[PDB]
Amino acid sequence: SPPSIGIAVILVGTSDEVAIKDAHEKDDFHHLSVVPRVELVAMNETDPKSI
Amino acid sequence: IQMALSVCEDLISSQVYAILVSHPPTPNDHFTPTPVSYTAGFYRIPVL
Amino acid sequence: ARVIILSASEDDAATVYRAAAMLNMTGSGYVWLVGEREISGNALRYAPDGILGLQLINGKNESAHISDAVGVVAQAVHELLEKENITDPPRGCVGNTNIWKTGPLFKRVLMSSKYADGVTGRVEFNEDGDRKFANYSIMNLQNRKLVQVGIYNGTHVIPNDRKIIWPGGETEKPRGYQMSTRLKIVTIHQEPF
Repeated sequence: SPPSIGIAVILVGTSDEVAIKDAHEKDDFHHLSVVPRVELVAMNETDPKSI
Repeated sequence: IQMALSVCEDLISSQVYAILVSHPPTPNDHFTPTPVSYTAGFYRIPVL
Repeated sequence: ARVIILSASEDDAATVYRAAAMLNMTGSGYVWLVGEREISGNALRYAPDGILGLQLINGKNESAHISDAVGVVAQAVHELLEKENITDPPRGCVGNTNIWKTGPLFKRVLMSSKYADGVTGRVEFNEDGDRKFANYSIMNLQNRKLVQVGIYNGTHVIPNDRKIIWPGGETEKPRGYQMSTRLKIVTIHQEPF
């Protein structure tokens, strides 16, 4: 109920994306009840205005 | 954030050779060269 | 020792001035010294007498600085147009993130040039990108009002004429040091000594 899991992982190199999402949901941490709502993004040639 | 966005928009629309930055008339004399120092600095352009 | 060099925020400067004035410390022979921020604003109100301070000759004239800046960038641009193998400034902050090839090169010319005549004196840049050879207006708190006494040219100090007042009257200059004739010796047990 107290999630506090507003996390986000963003990559700008598009390196090992499949392995990143595969291990993203692989282990449970019930001792730290967080409801891990995560996100993802792709490379966009990170520029000041773009970033 | 708005100043950084407008700085990027200006350098996009002006391709400046050198940008001058002033002080704000709303005290807090530390946030003046916050946006232009690192926003219009990615291309290594002189700032005054 | 007597002299007390200070540098802090003006809001904190008022509090430390009040704390110093609480004790019988500011006066007699305890000559102070401060910068420029902690001498203006509210900090001047709680400051005591006998405060020697600092002040730039030209720090608020925006128009003169603008004119000098535009002149120096114009002269640098005119000096660097004769170069070769140059690129145009990048177009776009939205979909482009690179480094201008001619960016750093400009540095090697913009801080290595002379402005010659200027309304704010000569314009020269140290090897950091900062202004050097400034003129400071030495200042003294006389009768609860600021008054100029002495000025700086950048290299040597120039006392104007009017007499500065050290804290608590006593127009004679204090020595700035004393001697504590109450030293505490130490020993250790020994038979014959």
